[PDB]
Amino acid sequence: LTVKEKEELIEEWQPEPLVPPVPKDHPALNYNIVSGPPSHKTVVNGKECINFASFNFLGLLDNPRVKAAALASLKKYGVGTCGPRGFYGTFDVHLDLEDRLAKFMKTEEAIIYSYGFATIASAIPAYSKRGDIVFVDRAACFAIQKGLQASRSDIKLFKHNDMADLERLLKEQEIEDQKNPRKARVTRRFIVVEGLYMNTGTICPLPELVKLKYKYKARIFLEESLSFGVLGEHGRGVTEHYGINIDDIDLISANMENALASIGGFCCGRSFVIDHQRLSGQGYCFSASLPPLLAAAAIEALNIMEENPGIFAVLKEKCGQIHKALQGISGLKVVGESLSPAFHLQLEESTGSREQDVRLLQEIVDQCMNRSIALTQARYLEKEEKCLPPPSIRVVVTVEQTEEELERAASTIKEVAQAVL
Amino acid sequence: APAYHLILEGILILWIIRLLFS
Amino acid sequence: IHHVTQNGGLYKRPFNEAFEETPMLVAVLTYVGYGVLTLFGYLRDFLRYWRIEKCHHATEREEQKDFVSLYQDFENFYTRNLYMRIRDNWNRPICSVPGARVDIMERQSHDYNWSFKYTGNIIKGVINMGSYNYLGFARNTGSCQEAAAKVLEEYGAGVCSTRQEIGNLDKHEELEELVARFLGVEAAMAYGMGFATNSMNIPALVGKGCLILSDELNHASLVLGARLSGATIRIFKHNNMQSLEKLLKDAIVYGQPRTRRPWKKILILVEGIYSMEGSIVRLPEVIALKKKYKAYLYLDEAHSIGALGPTGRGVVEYFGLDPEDVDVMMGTFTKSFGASGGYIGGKKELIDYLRTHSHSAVYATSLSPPVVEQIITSMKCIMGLGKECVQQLAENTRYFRRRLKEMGFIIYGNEDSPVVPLMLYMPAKIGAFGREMLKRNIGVVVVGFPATPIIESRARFCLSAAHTKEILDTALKEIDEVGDLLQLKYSRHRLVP
Amino acid sequence: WKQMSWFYYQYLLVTALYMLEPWERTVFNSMLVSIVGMALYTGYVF
Amino acid sequence: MNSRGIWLSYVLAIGLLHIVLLSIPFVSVPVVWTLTNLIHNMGMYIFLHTVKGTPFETPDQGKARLLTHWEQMDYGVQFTASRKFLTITPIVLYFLTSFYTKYDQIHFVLNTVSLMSVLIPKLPQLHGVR
Ligand SMILES: CCCCCCCCCCCCCCCC(=O)CSCCNC(=O)CCNC(=O)[C@H](O)C(C)(C)COP(=O)(O)OP(=O)(O)OC[C@H]1O[C@@H](n2cnc3c(N)ncnc32)[C@H](O)[C@@H]1OP(=O)(O)O
Ligand SMILES: Cc1ncc(COP(=O)(O)O)c(CN[C@@H](CO)C(=O)O)c1O
Repeated sequence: LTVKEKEELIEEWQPEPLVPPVPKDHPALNYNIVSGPPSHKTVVNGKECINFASFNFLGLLDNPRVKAAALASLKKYGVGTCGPRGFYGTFDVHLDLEDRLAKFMKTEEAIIYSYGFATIASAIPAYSKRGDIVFVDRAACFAIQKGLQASRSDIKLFKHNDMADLERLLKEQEIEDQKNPRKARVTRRFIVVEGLYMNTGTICPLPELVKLKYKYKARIFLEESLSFGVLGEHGRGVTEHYGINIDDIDLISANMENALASIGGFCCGRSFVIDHQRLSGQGYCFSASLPPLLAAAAIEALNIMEENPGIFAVLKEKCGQIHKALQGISGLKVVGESLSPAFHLQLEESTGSREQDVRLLQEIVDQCMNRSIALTQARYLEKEEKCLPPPSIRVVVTVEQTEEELERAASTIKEVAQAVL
Repeated sequence: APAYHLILEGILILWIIRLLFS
Repeated sequence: IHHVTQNGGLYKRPFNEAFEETPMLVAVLTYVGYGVLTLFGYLRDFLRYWRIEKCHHATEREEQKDFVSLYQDFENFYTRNLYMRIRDNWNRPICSVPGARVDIMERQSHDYNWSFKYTGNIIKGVINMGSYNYLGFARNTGSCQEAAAKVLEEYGAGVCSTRQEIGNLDKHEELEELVARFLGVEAAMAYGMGFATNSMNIPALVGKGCLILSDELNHASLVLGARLSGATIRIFKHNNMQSLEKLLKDAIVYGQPRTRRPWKKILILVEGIYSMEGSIVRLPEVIALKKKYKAYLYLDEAHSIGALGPTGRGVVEYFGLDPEDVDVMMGTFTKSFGASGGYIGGKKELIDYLRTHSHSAVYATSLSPPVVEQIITSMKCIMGLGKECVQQLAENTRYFRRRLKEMGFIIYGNEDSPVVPLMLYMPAKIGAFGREMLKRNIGVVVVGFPATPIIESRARFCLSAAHTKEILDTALKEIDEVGDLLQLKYSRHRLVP
Repeated sequence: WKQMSWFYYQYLLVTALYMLEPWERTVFNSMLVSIVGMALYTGYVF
Repeated sequence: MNSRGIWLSYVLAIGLLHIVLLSIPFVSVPVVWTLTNLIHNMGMYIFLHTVKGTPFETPDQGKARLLTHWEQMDYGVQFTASRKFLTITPIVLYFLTSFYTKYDQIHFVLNTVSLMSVLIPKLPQLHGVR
């Protein structure tokens, strides 16, 4: 079968090129070059502007204090580590930041990853395995969706923000419980939820979702990468907002990139669950650890939070009066809660094409740069995303924004919204 | 000098051979 | 012009590399060691029934929770029986800058390695051979290091956005153009984690109906990123050109696995320095073989980029080839340059695609401004004292490897490859080689089981160009003394001078 | 010679006893001699 | 596996058992071959056809959590170098415990029945059957 002369004859086969021919028209083909630091008054594309698309909710970026502590650790440790944290790659800072972070959440133990996107994509597949079940909000972020596609388990998604669909979907699994109880006593059930949603800022109901945890035997995997240092009297995430004991939740994972204004991510819990990620955490062991000038900026920034915890109050009042402003805008609506500092400015009446819509929203974003305002639109991978959101502008509000610069930002966007639509 | 052992034993010897060639 | 093969890959310099076959006497004793520990490992499970003293470990809520097991009893039977026994050999904290002499915090356990305490005294001068410090760029006092880091530090502590929104600073483009001139490619793109270079750009480039030809021992990021895509994965033998040629001309004359539809594309995932082994990729026999079969090569060099070749320009300068034969070159800035992050390297057709369709560029944050000027103001430190530390690293490896081979040990790998794996083919010598060298004032890395094969427990000795002749002769005198104490001198061939 | 502890040291490294506990190291040390001690009696009988 | 190193070790083990089971002051009877055959086939059935799962985590997202050592090994290949050796050797013991047991009628039911408990799970016409 298939003679040698015949076999070579089959070597005429030509393959596809590696990369498809990217066109001259796309979404963000052209990046915004920014001169200087991305501070309050930034210079995007050679144009002075007051930005609304950076994620430093607490200031803490161009802080004189924070930057004095990171410099005092650059002159005694160098810039980087050299090894992957099990091989001569732990400093004093790494051990001291994990002690401080855990005491700030009044939990038992924490852990540190050196990247923001690999702290959850490496923590979901360490527990969930081949024969398990996960229940996902369906409005979850991309980082969650690639930890789920790595754990190889049966994935069921309920509707956004309702407990009637997640109660409907646990009962269907409790019927297959009794039709095979021999193998239905060895498949752990998990629930993955997000504290505040990046794709649509709304707060999930924990109070009526935790008492449902004790009914059915299902665990909770909270993920507050956007409410960590925002919601709460002491900014301890969403659990302080609703008032829930931290032992009820099994795992909480944030990143040290938004409120802490640095690089990295953590994951705090109880010691019965955190001690397993040190040997099976993908991005933990097969990766070099976090550099020690970034771990000294995260201790000092965590210092400042507690020195004066009344700042969280001038972040909640700030994000309440810009949510009241943009309401009369004709052509596009406001999607979000009054506590969430990252609402989307979704388009009110769509045309019937994503391409045609993306370009329409850009017209407004390119125009407001001429003025004081600076803002971006939400970027997504349409090919790979499981549930794709509509196109929208993202408006972030920090603490270093006055009342004079919020009404200026709402009247300007209200004026050029009727000049494009 | 097997009572009924040789009959069983014969099958085993053959069994090895057809298993050995695979 | 020195050695040509049945493929076409013409070698220009001799390729000396010998992996010694483990002696059959040692190979029996290993099993008795892994067997006895397995035998006593159960007993601690049969004595976990009474539960009188489970205090060492932790437990579930019981009053609350206590519904499903969560962990598989048999799954974790290795991390609580064979590992926890000698666990004091890995996570050793450091008080100072890592560079040829480091401070170690001294700790001590009373529970037979279940919980530690830190006494208070540190060990002052410890020759370390476990840090990746090729070319000695890991200091706290340097003209390149002090000026670049400090000015940049005033810039920003960290970025707070993404490359497609406001995460693109002016520091990120002057790196990209500099990396492209270093290698000799059209363009490049920097990421911020080497582990997320591989596990976020491979599922952008392969897809569904394609085939991935991965090596037997890759890094865990190439294995992870090859699974996040959805392409068939077929694994060939480590550095075996016969088993790559067979496994590739059987993938074209047979198409897909359920139909017989032809594939869309074929790409080959190889490496560079192979640290767990120490061998180098037979790179003229892959380029002269992928052109016969029209596949793509994802050459990646993280442990070579600044330690191989006349001017430390990766493995492509080493074999005398141009960076045009390969595509998607990978790399990390953590080993040679001493800074975190990674790049990819290609042509504009490819790059313009990854600035647009990669997972890291749209979702995750970027490099930080102080770790990016440590790269800019030290990459420049090579082109011009830059060619001295490359020539120093290449003669520290020749001395340290031949004199360590004339003592009778087994050393894997190539004659010019700056990781030197020493064989400890036994479980009890894993916990004893790491423990006895601290008494002797030297720190090393001992890896056992998990990463490697059952009967292949070894020790790594990553060298440096900051190790002088007087530091190496201190280390080689103590390895000779701790080698006779544990009988680790076994090789039929002894290269006597 | 007091270097019998070196011979005892090799006996610990060639097995898993070295990285084993104090009270649990004599369990293997009792049976080992018990299995040999019964092989000394039969050498006098058959 | 080390193709001479593992096999050889197994051979050694058996021998050890035989000499640990033999030379016993109490019972100096040539019926230790039956004892040998008895311990070994019950020892193989536990460690190759009963214990389910891997002895260490992170293999492939628990792909083989419901698999036995004789199923998962050699990536399910039916007749590899090792699949044959672990089935030819339990029947060679049956030749050795019969030249010495004098074809006992009382030990025939205590030797073969112990032989069929091992040889029958090794048949390729079974696999996933639990
Ligand atoms: C005394 C004890 C001491 C303890 C020591 C503690 C050490 C301290 C920590 C220090 C930290 C240092 C870190 C620095 C890192 C460094 O310095 C370099 S160290 C970095 C080296 N890391 C590793 O190599 C770990 C990952 N490698 C594997 O896991 C191997 O592959 C196995 C043979 C194990 C799987 O064997 P297998 O699991 O039997 O095979 P599978 O098929 O089940 O694998 C499941 C899926 O993976 C796919 N796949 C397996 N191979 C593949 C490959 N080659 N290429 C492409 N794909 C592969 C299969 O196709 C399956 O695909 P799917 O079906 O789609 O899921
Ligand atoms: C292809 C490839 N990709 C990534 C890495 C490590 O990624 P990092 O850049 O996060 O260290 C390595 C080397 N991995 C080393 C890191 O020093 C280790 O000990 O794990 C590699 O060979």
